[PDB]
Amino acid sequence: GSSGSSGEVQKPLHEQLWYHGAIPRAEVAELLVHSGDFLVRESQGKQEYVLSVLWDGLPRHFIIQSLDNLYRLEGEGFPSIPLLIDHLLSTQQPLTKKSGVVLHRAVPSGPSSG
Repeated sequence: GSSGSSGEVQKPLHEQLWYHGAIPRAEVAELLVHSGDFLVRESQGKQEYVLSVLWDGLPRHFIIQSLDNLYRLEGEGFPSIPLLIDHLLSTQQPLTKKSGVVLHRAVPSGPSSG
């Protein structure tokens, strides 16, 4: 029974734990070990994030949401990615109708982004 709890919802994105930064697609599966491990990464120099999450022994890659000035994945949108994560993580909501991934575990990387 010895691990941290979840948290950091109301923190900025720049003080998350799962926000690794600019990482390649291969590094994902080196970091994720548990079905439910996720991180958020940046693309190949595009201002566009990707959610990278291990499900059924396969590190899925979904571009982070963006509609307006929000992020929306199942239901409504939120002003921050980390705010949306919590309302997925505590609810176990499916990331897409096409793979039924749900958030469980957050790979820590520390707060020092790049």
